[PDB]
Amino acid sequence: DPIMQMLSTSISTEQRLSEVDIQASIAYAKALEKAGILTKTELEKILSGLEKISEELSKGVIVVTQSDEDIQTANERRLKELIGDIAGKLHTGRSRNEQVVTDLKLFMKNSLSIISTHLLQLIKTLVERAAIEIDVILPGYTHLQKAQPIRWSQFLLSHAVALTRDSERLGEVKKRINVLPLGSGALAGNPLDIDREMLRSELEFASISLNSMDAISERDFVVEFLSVATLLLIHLSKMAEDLIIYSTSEFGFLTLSDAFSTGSSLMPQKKNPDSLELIRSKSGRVFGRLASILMVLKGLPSTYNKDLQEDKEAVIDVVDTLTAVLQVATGVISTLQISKENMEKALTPEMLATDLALYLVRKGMPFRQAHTASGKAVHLAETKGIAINNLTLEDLKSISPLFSSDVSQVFNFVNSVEQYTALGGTAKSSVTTQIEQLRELMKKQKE
Amino acid sequence: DPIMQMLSTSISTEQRLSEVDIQASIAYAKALEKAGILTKTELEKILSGLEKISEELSKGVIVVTQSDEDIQTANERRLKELIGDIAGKLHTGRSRNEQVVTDLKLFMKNSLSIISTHLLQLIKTLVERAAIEIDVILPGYTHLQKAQPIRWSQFLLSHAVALTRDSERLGEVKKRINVLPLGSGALAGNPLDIDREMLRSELEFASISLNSMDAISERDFVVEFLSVATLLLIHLSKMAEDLIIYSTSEFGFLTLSDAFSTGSSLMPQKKNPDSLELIRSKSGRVFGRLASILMVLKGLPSTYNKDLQEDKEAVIDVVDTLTAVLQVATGVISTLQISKENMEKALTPEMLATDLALYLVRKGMPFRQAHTASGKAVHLAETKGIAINNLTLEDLKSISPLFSSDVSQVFNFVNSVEQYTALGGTAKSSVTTQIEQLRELMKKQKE
Amino acid sequence: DPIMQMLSTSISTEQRLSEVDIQASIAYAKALEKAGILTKTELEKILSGLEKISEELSKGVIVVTQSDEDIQTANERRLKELIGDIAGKLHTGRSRNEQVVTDLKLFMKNSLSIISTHLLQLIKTLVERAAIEIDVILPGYTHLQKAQPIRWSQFLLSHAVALTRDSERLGEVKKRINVLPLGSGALAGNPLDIDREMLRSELEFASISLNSMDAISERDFVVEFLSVATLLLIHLSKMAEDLIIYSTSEFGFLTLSDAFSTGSSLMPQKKNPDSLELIRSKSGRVFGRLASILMVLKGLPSTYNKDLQEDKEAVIDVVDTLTAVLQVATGVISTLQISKENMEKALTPEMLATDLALYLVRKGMPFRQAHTASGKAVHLAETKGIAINNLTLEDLKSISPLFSSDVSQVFNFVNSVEQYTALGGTAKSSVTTQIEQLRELMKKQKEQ
Amino acid sequence: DPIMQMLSTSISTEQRLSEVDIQASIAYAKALEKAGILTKTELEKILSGLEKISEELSKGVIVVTQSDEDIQTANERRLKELIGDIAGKLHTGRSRNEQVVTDLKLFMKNSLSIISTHLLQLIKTLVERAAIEIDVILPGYTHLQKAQPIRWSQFLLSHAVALTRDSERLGEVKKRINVLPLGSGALAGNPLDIDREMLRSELEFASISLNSMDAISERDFVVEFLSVATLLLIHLSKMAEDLIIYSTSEFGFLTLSDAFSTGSSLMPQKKNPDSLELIRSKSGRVFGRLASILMVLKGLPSTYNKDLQEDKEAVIDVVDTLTAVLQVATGVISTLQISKENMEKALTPEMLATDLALYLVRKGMPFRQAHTASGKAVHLAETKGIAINNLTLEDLKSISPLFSSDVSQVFNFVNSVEQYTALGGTAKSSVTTQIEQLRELMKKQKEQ
Repeated sequence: DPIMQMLSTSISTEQRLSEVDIQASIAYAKALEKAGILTKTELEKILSGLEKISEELSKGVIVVTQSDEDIQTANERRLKELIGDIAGKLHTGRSRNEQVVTDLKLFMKNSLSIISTHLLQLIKTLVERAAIEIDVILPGYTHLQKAQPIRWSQFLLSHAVALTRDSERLGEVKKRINVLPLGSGALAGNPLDIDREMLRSELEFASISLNSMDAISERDFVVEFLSVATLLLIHLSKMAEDLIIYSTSEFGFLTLSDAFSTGSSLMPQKKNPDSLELIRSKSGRVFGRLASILMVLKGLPSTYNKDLQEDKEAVIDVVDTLTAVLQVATGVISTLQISKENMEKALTPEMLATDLALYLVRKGMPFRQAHTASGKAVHLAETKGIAINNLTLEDLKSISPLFSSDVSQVFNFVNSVEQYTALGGTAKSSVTTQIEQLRELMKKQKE
Repeated sequence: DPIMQMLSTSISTEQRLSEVDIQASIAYAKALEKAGILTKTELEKILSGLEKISEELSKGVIVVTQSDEDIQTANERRLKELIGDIAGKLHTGRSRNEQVVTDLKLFMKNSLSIISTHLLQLIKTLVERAAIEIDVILPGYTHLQKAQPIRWSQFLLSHAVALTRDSERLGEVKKRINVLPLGSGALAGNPLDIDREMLRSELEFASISLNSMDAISERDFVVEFLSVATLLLIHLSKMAEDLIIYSTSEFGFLTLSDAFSTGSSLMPQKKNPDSLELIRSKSGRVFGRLASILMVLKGLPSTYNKDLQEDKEAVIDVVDTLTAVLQVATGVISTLQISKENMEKALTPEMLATDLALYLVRKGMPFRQAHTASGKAVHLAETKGIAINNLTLEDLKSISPLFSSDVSQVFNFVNSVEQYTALGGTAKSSVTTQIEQLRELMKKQKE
Repeated sequence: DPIMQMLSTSISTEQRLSEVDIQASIAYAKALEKAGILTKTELEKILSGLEKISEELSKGVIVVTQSDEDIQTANERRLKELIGDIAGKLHTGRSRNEQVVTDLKLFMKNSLSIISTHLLQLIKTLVERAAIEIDVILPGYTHLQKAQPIRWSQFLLSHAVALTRDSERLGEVKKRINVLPLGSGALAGNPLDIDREMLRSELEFASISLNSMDAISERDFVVEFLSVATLLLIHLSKMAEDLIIYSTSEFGFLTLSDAFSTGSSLMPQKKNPDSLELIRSKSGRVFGRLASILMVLKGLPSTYNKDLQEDKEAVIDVVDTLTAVLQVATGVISTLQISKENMEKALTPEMLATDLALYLVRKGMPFRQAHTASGKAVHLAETKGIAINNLTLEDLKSISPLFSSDVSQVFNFVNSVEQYTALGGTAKSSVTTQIEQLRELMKKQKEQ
Repeated sequence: DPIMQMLSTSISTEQRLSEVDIQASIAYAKALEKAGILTKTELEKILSGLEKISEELSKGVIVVTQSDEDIQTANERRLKELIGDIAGKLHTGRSRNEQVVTDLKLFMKNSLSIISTHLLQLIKTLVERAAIEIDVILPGYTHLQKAQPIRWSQFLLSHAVALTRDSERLGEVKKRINVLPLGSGALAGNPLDIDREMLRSELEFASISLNSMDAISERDFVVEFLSVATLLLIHLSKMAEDLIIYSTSEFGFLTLSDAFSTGSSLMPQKKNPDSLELIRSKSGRVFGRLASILMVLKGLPSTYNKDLQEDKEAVIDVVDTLTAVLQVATGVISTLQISKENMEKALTPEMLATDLALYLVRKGMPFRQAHTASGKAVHLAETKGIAINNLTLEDLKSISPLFSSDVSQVFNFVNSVEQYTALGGTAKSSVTTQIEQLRELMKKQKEQ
């Protein structure tokens, strides 16, 4: 019934695992010869047959068909077509339950290396641009209200730091994914005394699963991957929100390149930050995959259950999504143009009310009291229709006699950001230190 | 308006952070003296005042009130009540934006140590019981259908292995949580050249945040904790499903102790596995917290936003949930009674059809062909109204002449499980190895 | 910027909306000529080409390519290849923002109609089977422990009742999806005084959208469908759990047919309930889609934002999933075979302990004490090897002097079940009434 | 096993259901006497005590303690302390499985009624304000880029329209919650021929549950409420996003009142839109609750399972959250002040580029080419320092000979807006019509 089969994994999804499945079968065939189930004469026929399939796949031949239950079944059918009955010995002691997780892990191993590379390039793009644009200052925000002046590079580095934690989380997930489950059989293990150390070595896993029942029932590797990817997308969704708002004509801080923007087929004046919006939307898309698999696993009994097959489509979609989003984000950041003129112009006096308060603190006034006075000063300006940096010393002294002609030094945005030299701050020396820390972090991640 | 204030964090939630907030303020006051904002005379008054509050909290005095915005505000108000205006200097350069994440991290640091301890006791309980009940064999399942015989200890260890990965994930989350954000100010950093190394040391964090904007905008530590906790609960929900099914009169494999079960106020014969059901239900509860915070963070602009305050209730609920569930799970596993008689009795012949097939494989028949023959044998039994272990050699030979009197050795459940000696399998030697690996793993985790 | 396009929807997803897009464009064309933007002659040409594209689509021809942003641009580009510059007039006053919601809504109208047909068929299957096997009695469970005897038919009907509510919810969502958004333009509306009542009538919508900004910025209709589908699958995940457990050899109440079961390429004795498992798993799958659109929508500012383009794939996936799951469930319920023998055998005496306490309540003893007495009767039985069923009158007398020889009448399962005549109970008459109410309820839901 | 009880619901949550539990017990008592389980005299006593417990509850007295499993057991235990063993008769044929769904439903009936009142008040606030400021025009956005001019009132109404659908959905959910489950017993129903029509009538439900197994095993009514609430909060998260951005100094369109704003204890110049942010954040909070119950329900077998007890805290949290969020939003919309000046100033010429292309379409030029011409006009303007608004006729002539001096008429924002008269558009007459439709729609929703 084409219907019930419509509910199982699709053709394109199964095809994506075709090569790793063949790689897994080659390792298994070799261990079977060592275990005495295959003679060297038979092993050779099987390897040659499997290489035959590997060759066809590289030629774009699609092996799996709607007739085949899955790639495992498709490759076994194809082998039998190429070499006859000997192909059936390869099935000895092997379960789809271990092949499915082995193939998925091999695929993830390969996919994460590629994702990792693109993520580091994204981080690097942010870091290198922060180095170059280090002298630029614009408003920093809390509640989307102007808070205090900060360096544009501090802003870029904020996102690089968050992405760097994501890179670290990816690495940790990779270690647990890098554990080989082949040899777990259907749930009880392998009964031929197969050499799992041999399979681990040939398939390049770091170690082998400890318990056969767990190895076949769990999808922790999937959840964990989806979770890390979701938090990564959350970071990108916040950075996209930032750039989309900064791209408004109202803010005017920057403009994306033509490559990462599109116009409107109706409104001739439009230039839209499509790339950013797309990236933001993927957070929901990836989160849905995490929610999906968590629910699929919840309350299922041991050990293997057919429900588990929902992992394949979720993993592949997220891999592809991530791989694309990352390059697009890299493209967006490296090619956007900032307006230093508008960023500078956005720097307004009120943002220095905190500095104005600290000024009084330096002269002995408790911050609580100084906070009040500074607000009173902002109020006084707001009342006479002027900026606080315009109030005369006299208007200031009427708030507090502690104000002196030196107060003028407060109304300077460079002086403002430069007071934040303590590690992590927006001062130039702190931004420089960050750039160095991230370069070393990225070096370590790459190692 | 009591209404808009109803939407902010509650009293009991703010109170849970009262002591770490005081601990954070003490560290800050000291750095402020070093930074020249406080004289030794003032620092002493402030520390004494804060100790005063620490004393009151230990006496069960609730400091925060609906009048107070949050614990930070409540403690600052209380300090002012105890020592006067000098209390206001403590606010110098400090933002609620850094205090909120600092206090939450301190709380999580403390909560994870306690959760970790209980999780290891749960793992240990599973491992120690597996050692003792190592000779017990029962049916292993896939699709909730009898698959192959496995050791009850293999089953217990399956869950211990999964919990052990959770323990490892907890450790990784703990390292990123153990990074101190105090000194990030509102978003630009601290402007007094505060000694962050000094704060890190006194508050016991492993390091300090790299970027002030990120330190105040991110809640990765929260998401990550909620995510790891969710996967942990998923594991427990599957183990609960297992035990609930095994607790049915139909399976009859085991019975929970009176302590972890309840009766019915209407049906006098009932004995319900309440504990298990409760644990299973917490997976949804904890998942909801993860979904909650992910959505709260999605698309928010830099840096701090009031939305972020939803993290506190979610973290606390999950901590408390986890802390309780773990002890209950430990209680359930250590006190339940298995029926070795019913487990043994559940071992039926059909489960050895795979072994029956392998038997033919050993005699030269390809598994594919042997699989068919074994099924034919099961079919032959099913047709004459008997068990395959009852078929006479003659009925067997009619399926395949390769069957010999030695086939009798196939119908033995101990022989069945003992063939799975390859690492990870259900054989006794493999189960023993697992017990040792987990004891070393638990030793490492505890270190 | 190819990869940027890798973030777009797939060619297959857009192809899925090809026919409704042509249909929507055909209506706008006629409304355009009426608005005087198109001569009666320019219309005939445009309309002529649209029918052509339609013929290509029906022949499997795929017009959308990797170069086309979406299906809308594909059709415009294709129509231009067919009639030249004149095809460009179709664009007057039209925006993709209104076309995507128009197209997706048309698609959901056609898909929901098909889903309803199958849903109602599933309910009927449960109802009819319930009528036939109405005499079968088996254990009822709470906490998966034997509670009180119920009729297999009560069981089948509880699921039919839940699914009937799903069907009711599906129709309510149908009404809101059936509002035309065409004419909202990019956000401000249409500046040609286009006749929306005409568009509505031709595209067969029940009414038109009240506000243009809302119409192209909202995806409530998507969220609702996904919510209703999710809850529907939750019901199915529960029914699947039930049948999967009842399918175990341990329970032995029923066995699925070979058509909805599958074997194991390793273990020759296996006969697995794949159909049920696949159904249960789609609950997570559909929930995942609901979760993504909710997140996509959250915190987005007005009006249209590119983020919204994620609705299509989620809606299509859930449509095909639900359509297939419903038919599979129908086949499962229809062809499964129950074991009246095992179901009857499962009826154990302790399940009548409540009735036993009630027996004492009728004799005057307070429920609390009666409950306690029944409790002791079952404990006295077990510790004695036998079941409360075989306990001698003396043994019962030992627990309470109220126990007379007429207590024997409590140990009858039909009687137990026949005790529940109050509406909704498991007594035969009540089950029969349910069957009639659901027959009527399905009748009422079809007539709309 | 204390900690086991730490997994139970909280004392506060159970206390929240105290009054409805007493109310439900009062109905069952009368139905019991009628069923002959209680003498007319035993009833008067039982009923007498129940009213007493009710008086304690109204005096803030907390009856549920840490020792009590839930509120139901608390009330029974309390009633027993008041009248002795006789209170035990109330238990006949009753199960906690039916009491929890009965109690929670009663609670939701009372809570939903209050939520509706506030929701409709929020919509009216948006509607009335829309009527008053109907002449205000400002930028309309897509991708957060200036699109086409719209009326501030069109904007306010788009949100009112979305919220009106939420209100419609809330009432549909109300109907399904309004079905009485009392009388389903533990799962099999009631064995005393209890009068359900009597219970229904007294507890004020619209009808009774059709199947006892379904009634105590389902939580659809919970899932629905949470779904509707979630979508409702999504609308609010979007409106909040809008107003938060419009509140920036960069946009300067409006400013919230001091009552819905808050300062910074560090930065003395801050004035933050806390109310809006708090509202946006509750979208995640409520969604989280929907997600948990869906997961709680998923794959659970029939009928009752202890897992279901998680519904209470989720339902209560969402009720209080929604009730407060709605009033806060009403105050926000009501007291915010807009800057007609800044909104008018924001109107920039390029936003009329569509109208400019349309101007050429009226003169015969094909939309595609007209679009291109308009595009060049705006690029020609920018690269020239001025806006398409100031371009000389010659400059326009340079782009297309079709540009005459009457093109000047395109550069008027009222005209731009007044172009959208087709239903749902931003023209004044259309906005006025919307105001009337919503007034009627709110009227129709109250009358039920």
